[PDB]
Parts: sequence; C-alpha cells; structure tokens
Amino acid sequence: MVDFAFELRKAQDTGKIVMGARKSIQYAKMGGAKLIIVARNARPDIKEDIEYYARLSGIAVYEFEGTSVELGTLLGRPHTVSALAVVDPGESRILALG
Repeated sequence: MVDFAFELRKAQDTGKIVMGARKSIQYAKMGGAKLIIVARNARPDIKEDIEYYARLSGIAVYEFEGTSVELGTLLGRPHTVSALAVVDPGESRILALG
C-alpha cells in the first residue's frame, strides 16, 4: 500500500513539488501539476478553488487526513502548509494516490 508520508517526502526530494495555496492554485490553473494535495483544514474557498481548477484540467486532488500543521511537518517545514502540488513525482509512487 502507498505510504503517504514516505512517498510525499520522496517526491519532494527526488522530484519537484510546489507548496502553498497560491502556487498550488497557479499550477492547477496552468495544467502543470500532476496531483494536488490539500490538508483537511485548508480554508473552504481554497479547497473549492483547487478542486475547480483541477477538475478543469483532469488533475487528481487528494485530501490529506491531517491538519496543515501535520502536513507542514511532513514536508520538513516549521509552518503550516494547506496545499501543495506535485509537479514531478521523482522516483516516488505519490501519484498512485490519484
């Protein structure tokens, strides 16, 4: 089974990810992400924008079952992260979550 925490870190380290609602929304809008991940407690209008732009392009959206605090911590950051976009999965299996 896909280990979310392991594969997400592996994507971050071997691939290319962009972090935050602004950049996630932008990459969804441009059709440049392969997966968008949103924290459970991402602001409603942010989730709804991400879901919309992703739906326009056929990009998978995955809802992480933890808070923006936990998601930030998983990504090595001492701050919240509400959303991220996987641009290049690297050597990871992260896109299987779609």
